[PDB]
Order: sequence, then C-alpha cells, then structure tokens
Amino acid sequence: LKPALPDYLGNIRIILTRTSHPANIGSAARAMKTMGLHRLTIVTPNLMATPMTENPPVFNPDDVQSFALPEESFILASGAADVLHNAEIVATLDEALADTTIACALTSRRRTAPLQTPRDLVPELLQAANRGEKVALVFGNETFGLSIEEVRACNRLMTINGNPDYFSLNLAQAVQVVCYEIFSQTDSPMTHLQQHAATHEQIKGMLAHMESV
Amino acid sequence: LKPALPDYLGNIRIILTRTSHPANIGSAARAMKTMGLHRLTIVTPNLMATPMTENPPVFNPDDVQSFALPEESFILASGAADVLHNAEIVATLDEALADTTIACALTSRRRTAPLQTPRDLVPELLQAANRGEKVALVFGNETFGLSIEEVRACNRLMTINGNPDYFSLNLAQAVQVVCYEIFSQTDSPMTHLQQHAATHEQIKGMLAHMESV
Repeated sequence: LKPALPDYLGNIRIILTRTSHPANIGSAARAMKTMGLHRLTIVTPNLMATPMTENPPVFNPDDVQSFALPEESFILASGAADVLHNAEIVATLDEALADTTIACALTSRRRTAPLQTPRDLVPELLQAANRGEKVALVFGNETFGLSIEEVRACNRLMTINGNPDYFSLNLAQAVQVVCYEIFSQTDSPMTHLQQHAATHEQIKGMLAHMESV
Repeated sequence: LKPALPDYLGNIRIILTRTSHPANIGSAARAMKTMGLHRLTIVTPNLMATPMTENPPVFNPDDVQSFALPEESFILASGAADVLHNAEIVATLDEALADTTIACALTSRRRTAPLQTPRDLVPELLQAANRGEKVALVFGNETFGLSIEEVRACNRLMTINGNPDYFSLNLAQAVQVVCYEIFSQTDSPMTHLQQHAATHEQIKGMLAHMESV
C-alpha cells in the first residue's frame, strides 16, 4: 500500500537566515515541498542584486509588512510558489524560534561542542514533531553561514559530512540534503503517548528570570 | 578521532547517460567529490546549446577520442575539475557497465518490479564495493530519464521518494542526494572475508551462450 505524508511534518520549520540570493529562496521552497515540508521562515534577508533582480527589495526590521520577495524567487519555486506565499518573514532568529522546542544550526567545524549529522539528529526531530512540538532547521548566509549569536540561539549543532580533502556544498544543495534526510525517515514507527518541553521563548524567559510563579 | 575515506569508494561509479546540460556534468563532479566519489562515466552525451555553450560538442560513437566536454562543464566543476578530466567517455551503457556487478537505474514509477530507495540499496552496494567489485549508479536524461533498454541493462531499480502530491527534483539534486546517501553510510562496519559474482560482460556472455567451458 501507499503511505500518506505524516501530519507531524506540518510541525517542522525550515528557517533561512541572512539570505543573499533570491534564487536560493525559490530552490529551498522547491526542495521542501518535494520532501513534504511546507513551513518556511525567512529571517533578515539581505538580497543581493542579480541578473534577474536588478533591484533587490531592502529588508526593514520596523516594517516587515512591506517586504515582498522578488519575482526571481517565485520563478525558481515553480509549483512550490505556495510555500513562498505562506512563508513567515521575521526580523530576528529569536522570533522565528519563539515557539520551537528543538532548533538545529547547520554549521561546519569552524570550531567546539559535538556536531551531529542529519542522519543522527532527524529521529529526535521527528519524535518531537510527532509529540506536537514545533522543531526547526536553521540555515545561514551563503558566504558567512550563521553568526555565533545565531548558533547560540539554537540548541543543536548539525553538520553534513563528506570528503575531508574537498567539500563544496551550496546552500540549495544543503537544504536539499536536509529535507531528503527528514523525509527519508518518515517510515519510522511512532509511539502515541502523553507529554511538555519548554519552547524557546519560555527558555529565554527562565534564563532572564522573567517567569511568573 | 577522524575517519579516512574508505578505499572501497574507489569502486563506486557514477554513470550519466544522454545528458543534455553541460552544467549538469559539472554539478555531478562537484557533488561527487564532496562525498568522496571520483569515478565518472559519461555515456552518449547529447549536449544542448546553452547561454555559456553556443556550440555544444557533438558526440561521435565511432570516434570517442575526439570528444571534449565544454568549458561550461569544467567551470561548474570548480575544484572537482580533475573528476571530469578523469571521466570515462563511452558510447553504450553496456561498455560502461562491462565490469560491474551491481548497477542501479534511477527511475520513477512510470510503471513494474519493486523500486528500492537509496537508503535501502546503498548497504548492498557498499559491501559489494568492499569485496572489490565495481558497482554503479545510473542516471538518465534530464527530460527523458533512462530508456527502457537502459533500465534493462541494470540489475537494480532505485527510486527517491518524496511528497506524493508534488515532486520536483532535478538531475543535479538527484546526483547530490545519491552521493550523500552513499557517504552517509561509510560509518558501517565491514567484514573482510573471501569471495566471486559475475560481471555484467560475463552475464551478457552467459545469456548469449558465449561462455567457454
């Protein structure tokens, strides 16, 4: 028989941070939908001018309502354009993670804690999503990746391994690899029990002693 | 500690068949090397004219020696250009598979036997390569995929699953996904024993009753 997409996929967020290339946003939507993910958040885009986008929109933290993604993005999304139309555009990674319980930063050994592969981290993400918790995968700038404050806002380090002597994986290929891994694991059996983990907003409150007893 | 690339990777071949876009050859090399694969075979390329390749080379089955890949391919390969320089260019999928023992056709349900995922097929490929056997992953034309005679030349059907309602994975992303899967499994323990499986050339001989007793 044929398996339906698990509902828990609706709880997985793809988060793109400080994106330069409008095309990459389009690719990301295309990669996501193909692997059954529909929830995209764009955080502080700094879109460069391209052959297809002479005039990149400029992002305004005070007036997010004005922000319109370039035609180029929509073009590259194809039949995944809906995903872009439903994207949350947001000014801080904090706001984007507000209600998530797990958030993986994609980085490389540019240095300190243990990195985990998508193979190893996806099970934990899937169970969490299955429990009704929002979970997120966070991607940084094409050139710069995630700043160290961005990385610190996440509670998991994710790496994609490969050839130690040569490694060249662009952001679209990285989003593709991660969405593939996620989907590749949806044949896992899931226990339906009774959970509550704290969200990122709640964790911020507690660290700042802003909780109310 | 840090793991070296397994030598058995040297026995895995990526085979690209009836490729239209010169860029895709470049992408494939880049995707491969990043995941520690170095062996590319190009079979009957039919390169289309692009903005960067006004004059695609025309492939001649009788004079393979003349065939030079466009600059565009080399450009897109980056620091994986060596892989393209070491590519075997060949006229038939038969010649390309001649000395392999396993060969996976990448296709979709355009119809009859069971398809296997890269997750499920890679173990078998890795053990085989580990035994010293050559093994191959076969990719068809961007528009047309593998002809039915091509598929029949392979002894495994490989599919990449995703969203049943929308699936859009280009050839570069497909090569990327497959190389990732391969590498993602190189942490598997391998038994060193004493093997012999028949190669594809040998299997052709036997079916045609051309063996010598």
